[PDB]
Amino acid sequence: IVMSQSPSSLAVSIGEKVTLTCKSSQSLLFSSNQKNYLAWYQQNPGQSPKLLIYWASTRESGVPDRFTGSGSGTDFTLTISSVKAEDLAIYYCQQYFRYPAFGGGT
Amino acid sequence: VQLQQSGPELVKSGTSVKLSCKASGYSFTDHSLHWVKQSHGESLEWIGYFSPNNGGTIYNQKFMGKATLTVDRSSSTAYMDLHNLTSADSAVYFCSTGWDYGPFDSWGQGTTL
Amino acid sequence: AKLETVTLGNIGKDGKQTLVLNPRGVNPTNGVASLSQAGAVPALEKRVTVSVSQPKNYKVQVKIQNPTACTANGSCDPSVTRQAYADVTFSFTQYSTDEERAFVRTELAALLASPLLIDAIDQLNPAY
Amino acid sequence: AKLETVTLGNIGKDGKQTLVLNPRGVNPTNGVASLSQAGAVPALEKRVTVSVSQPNYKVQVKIQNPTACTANGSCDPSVTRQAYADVTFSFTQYSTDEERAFVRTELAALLASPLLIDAIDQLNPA
Repeated sequence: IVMSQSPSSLAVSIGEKVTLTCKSSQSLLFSSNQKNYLAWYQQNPGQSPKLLIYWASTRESGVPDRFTGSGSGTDFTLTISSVKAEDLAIYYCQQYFRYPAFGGGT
Repeated sequence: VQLQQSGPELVKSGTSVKLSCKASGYSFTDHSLHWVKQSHGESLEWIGYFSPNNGGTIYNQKFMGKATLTVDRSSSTAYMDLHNLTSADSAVYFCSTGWDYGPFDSWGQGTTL
Repeated sequence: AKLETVTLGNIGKDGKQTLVLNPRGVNPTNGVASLSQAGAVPALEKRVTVSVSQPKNYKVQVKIQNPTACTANGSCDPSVTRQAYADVTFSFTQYSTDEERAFVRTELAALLASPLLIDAIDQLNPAY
Repeated sequence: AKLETVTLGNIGKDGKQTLVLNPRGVNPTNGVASLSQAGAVPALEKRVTVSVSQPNYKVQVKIQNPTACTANGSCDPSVTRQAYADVTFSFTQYSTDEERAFVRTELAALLASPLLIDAIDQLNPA
């Protein structure tokens, strides 16, 4: 599996409804019931990253409501609801069934 | 559940190395301890894990030669060695934990090479 | 409906675990299909059984059985301490169209995630 | 928790229906909590009864869906046929919360699997 994500850099400063797009090269409906297997991680330049969304549509406990995502068969997106002073830095994406594989940038 | 320990190992040449990850607060009964590597720059890529219920020796391709994941269950610690160090030893090697097939929950700080 | 490996996702209290379970054939005596998890020990694995009967009405029965293992002193092979069960039995009649049966199945499926049941099952507090 | 109005969304064959149901008291004889849809006719009402026992804890959920039909030469419709459903959990005394939650989620997720949506809708053995 290869996870090709939107180009490395963006250009949004403040308040803008900016969306992050991810595209896979294989179907991610591994689960028998229709549940996607993506997870979105954001890594600050200093320390280890944190988990934000799993199943591509379920938020993780202790995460603000800005981060929301929608999932299709292989064309997923992450729609942050406006950006504050510190919501920057790399936003990694990952499929996590069998052999995991990251990919992408800011 | 938290996991930590590292050590800024600065040894040179391809002799050997011993990185460790003292995980606490959880048992290896179902969980898997991944060993994702971040390299330097962009896209950290997975390096293997240790799952007692899935074999515990699943290694990523193109990393089979220089990886060895051995886990001691007595003190609940996981450590790995890299046999040859020529240019693979670049930057941080994170230590990860999670469910059997679930996402990566919490990562401790990584060693710096 | 040929038997095949079933990978249930989003299972667990936190909605993070997932389990793969594979078939183990059908019993010729009563036609009860069986599936189970590859737990490396036949006595300590979670199992599911499904069986639909024939008429004067149809009856679908699903059983879930999972044990909890323990390592008691004085022995080396872990035994079975406690055992959790689950039973389901639909009793549709002959003249029931598929829409009604699907409605029953869907309301049962979504009733096990409503705030009433996820509380009355986790903490065993009766509804009052 | 006390009984309250329960709404279910994405219900049906295509997941385009919504079922709202409200409590109808608690029977003191055997401690079953009832719920039903506001169908405007007491006989033709989808109902759900949930009851937990006290010791081997046992949890029983019973679902009844009757179907109506226009009676020939009469005005009041009668229950032609009823669809039943039953669920029986049998957790023991020492079972923790995680095991019971796992069983409940297993039954809730497996019931929407491709195997069960064919075993129940199409009535064909696995």
